[PDB]
Amino acid sequence: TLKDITRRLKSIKNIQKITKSMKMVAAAKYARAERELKPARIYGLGSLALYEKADIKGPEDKKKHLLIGVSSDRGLCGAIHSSIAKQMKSEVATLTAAGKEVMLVGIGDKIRGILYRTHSDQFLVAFKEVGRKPPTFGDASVIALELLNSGYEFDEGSIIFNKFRSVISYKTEEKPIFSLNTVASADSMSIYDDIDADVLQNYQEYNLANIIYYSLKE
Amino acid sequence: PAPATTFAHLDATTVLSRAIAELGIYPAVDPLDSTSRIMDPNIVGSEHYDVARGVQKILQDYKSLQDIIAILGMDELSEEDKLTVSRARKIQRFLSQPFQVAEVFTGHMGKLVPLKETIKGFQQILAGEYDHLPEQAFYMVGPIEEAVAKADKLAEEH
Amino acid sequence: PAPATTFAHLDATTVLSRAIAELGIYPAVDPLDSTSRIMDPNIVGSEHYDVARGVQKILQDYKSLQDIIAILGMDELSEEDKLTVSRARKIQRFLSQPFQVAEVFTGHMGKLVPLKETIKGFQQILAGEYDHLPEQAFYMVGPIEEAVAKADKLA
Amino acid sequence: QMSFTFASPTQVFFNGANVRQVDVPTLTGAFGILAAHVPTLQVLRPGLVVVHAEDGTTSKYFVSSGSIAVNADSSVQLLAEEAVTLDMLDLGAAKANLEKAQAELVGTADEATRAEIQIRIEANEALVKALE
Amino acid sequence: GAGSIREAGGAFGKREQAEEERYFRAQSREQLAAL
Amino acid sequence: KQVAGTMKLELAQYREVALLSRGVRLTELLKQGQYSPMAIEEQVAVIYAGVRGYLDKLEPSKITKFENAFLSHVVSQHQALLGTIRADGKISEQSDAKLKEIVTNFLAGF
Amino acid sequence: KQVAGTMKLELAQYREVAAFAQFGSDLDAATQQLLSRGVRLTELLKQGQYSPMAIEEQVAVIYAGVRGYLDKLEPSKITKFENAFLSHVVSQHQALLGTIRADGKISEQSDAKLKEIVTNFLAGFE
Amino acid sequence: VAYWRQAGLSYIRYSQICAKAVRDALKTEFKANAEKTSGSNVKIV
Repeated sequence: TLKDITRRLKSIKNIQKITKSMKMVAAAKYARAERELKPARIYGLGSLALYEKADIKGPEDKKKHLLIGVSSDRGLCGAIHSSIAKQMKSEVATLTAAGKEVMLVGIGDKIRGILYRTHSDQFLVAFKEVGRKPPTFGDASVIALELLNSGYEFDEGSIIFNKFRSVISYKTEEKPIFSLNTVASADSMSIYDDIDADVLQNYQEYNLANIIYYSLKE
Repeated sequence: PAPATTFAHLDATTVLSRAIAELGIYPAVDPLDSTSRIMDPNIVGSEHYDVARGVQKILQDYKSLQDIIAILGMDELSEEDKLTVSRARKIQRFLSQPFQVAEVFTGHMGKLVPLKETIKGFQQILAGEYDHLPEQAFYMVGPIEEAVAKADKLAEEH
Repeated sequence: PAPATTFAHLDATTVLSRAIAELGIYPAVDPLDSTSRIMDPNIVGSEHYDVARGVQKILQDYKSLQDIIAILGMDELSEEDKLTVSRARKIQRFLSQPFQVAEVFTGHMGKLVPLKETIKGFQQILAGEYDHLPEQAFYMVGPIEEAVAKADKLA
Repeated sequence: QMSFTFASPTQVFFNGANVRQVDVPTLTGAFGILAAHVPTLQVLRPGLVVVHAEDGTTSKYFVSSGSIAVNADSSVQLLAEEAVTLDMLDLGAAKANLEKAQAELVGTADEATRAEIQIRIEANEALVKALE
Repeated sequence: GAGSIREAGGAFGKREQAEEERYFRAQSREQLAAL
Repeated sequence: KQVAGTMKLELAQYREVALLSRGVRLTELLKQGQYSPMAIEEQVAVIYAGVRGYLDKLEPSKITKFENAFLSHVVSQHQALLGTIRADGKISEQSDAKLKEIVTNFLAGF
Repeated sequence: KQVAGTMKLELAQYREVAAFAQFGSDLDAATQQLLSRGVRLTELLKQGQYSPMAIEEQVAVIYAGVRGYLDKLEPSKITKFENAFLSHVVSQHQALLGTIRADGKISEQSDAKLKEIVTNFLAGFE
Repeated sequence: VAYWRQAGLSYIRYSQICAKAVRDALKTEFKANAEKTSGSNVKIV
């Protein structure tokens, strides 16, 4: 039918125009994010140089585990939020199988919506308004606060994000988050100096906002 | 050829649409396809003409925004545009009206809205005077006072 | 006019499709266009009837999703939509079959599948008993055991 | 021998640079770092940060908070939350805000809120003292 | 072709209608309870 | 007329958002086997059991099952209520409460 | 010709980038400027029924448009401005309109006088 | 153990206040661009 074909042609031409405009916007936002990544990659990894040099290994015997999953509030990303959700579900199962009581955090509404149904009891805090504006250290400093003012002393932790490799390639990576008792009781932290359980509390807290900010920029 | 030839013999065409009747809006008058030769500011007054043109313009803008809504979804619209879509849906419902002859089709009572009441109600919807009321408050009502009363009842129920 | 007039004279119609043939599915029978008048539970049994109806329903669901799949890609579907697409593509490939008269231009031996084997295999693909096998393991096989064997050989 | 790394959430002042000395305002009192310095890790308070390049020239910044970590391989990582060069600040706003916070301190009565006042007080005092 | 996507019907027009109705039934709920 | 006005409104509102579960239950209530035409009182009773809430907990795949079972139940024991609804044309509050108890006791038993 | 070559080029660029409206706030400043100038010139072309304009007033209005003197004004006022400004140029500036009508062109004296009239009315506009 | 720790604060908070006051003492030539690059927009749910 000529009218059916005309209607469908019109609809699909409009779809094409809208997707072209959205691509142009996303390519504008991708720049000024690959530029803001270079300093945030030097500053972010510079936070984790200690736990690599001192070689903190984390406690393989503790029970309370925290799992932060970083995504955004917007959709149409493709396989971004699906990957993050796949890694959180896999790690929740592996940890609960060992009896470790897991709590979940979702930085972004997409990761919360994908996980709230099947994992609602395992959930501590979620966040919103990510993605519309580029993430800043004001965002990380907030997320860190409402993680410390939560009454949930996690014996260990993990953060899940999409490590950016190239315009085509990204990989879902994961970085640890050590509690105070892990860093203090480590044998290799004896070589460090003027260290008490107070300077390790301030340092751990500031490195909780340094790995949340690093994730948000990746 | 028959309707296309008839079009040039009329002074005020009213075009009913199936896409509108399937929304549940009656009468199914297509607002962006109906025409009248007395839709002239020097004839119906500048207020009537301005209200009519504003209604038609916001409905055309709603049409233009529905594509973006299909692609992006609703949550990624500008706030001016969410306001446009809200007022457009409200105007769509308010153009509906229960008829005295359709009392069997709807169970509703017939309403005969005066002209000034129509102009005033649509001006008030376009101005934002009813952004707080739901859209189902304007479905099958007469004057705008009935929309307010229906919203109050719909709230008092739940 | 000629096929449209012939349609009313037949008790069972098998409608082949060029779109289905170009996908490599042979015979190219269109599952959403072929009908029969003995497809009635009182004639074929409620099990056969329900399996056939479920196959047609899931194929129709996939056909409905085709547009969103084609433009926005596979990533924008729900998990239930992805599951029904996976099962529907497996069922599509399983509807294909090597013919004994078609060996001479494909070399593959022709399979003749009994009715109970067909009902059982499609019932199992519908129930979700092969959601782990690759969809190319159902292509050009006979019964479902050959599908499992092909999936093994692929790995 | 020392590989310095001075950064901010948005700026990298140094990266693996080979400097000779670095002065930092730790919460447990200042100290200057040279090569082979004993491994330590600390968190900063508002104050200057002076960097001595091998050529005997001295750069001065001003960090607001952050963390320092001298390591066993003589590699320093100084990560400040807000790092500004000295010339980007003015003395008037420093002294002005110091008075307002001092005013709010005598006025306040709640413990927690008073600490936040004091924190902002010492924030300014180190501003005026570091400026001139 | 301003309403071409929802005038053609089909998946992209039936999903648009569903999204609109979802959003505005949410808003009508959060508008009635505030009355 | 009474039960079908409600069913029509609910099915319209379900075709708008495709409550979702209620519209589902109703759409599966519309389905019907071939050469099995129902009486008007049984039709009314089933539309009632679907529209007054008495199906909103069952599984969709069981609805149909429930339906025929339910029908058998009524047509085995409640010929008085069905004759009442048929001869009256409408459903009085007496018949309303009677079949309320009927459907409640059944949905408990089922 | 003077004003219309510019108007045509600008409206063409606007038509090229006009699909990017509904997202304009998330592109370059050049794209947002294209969109702004395009909508200003679009509203500049609306006209009432049975009210044809003389060529001199059309030229003055398109001059105010394509020279940038409507970028600071927001779109919902353009039409209104276009009316008031017109009255102004009709009342107190018959000399410039008559000189443009007699010359057929905008000479440098005409150009400068148009410039001053436009900027004065715009600065003194509500 | 500093005083604000006895008060119940955290180095995230101590760092926010400190980084804030250092942003206000900026001259106005730099105060705007530095408040933009370091503002917070996330919202707990």
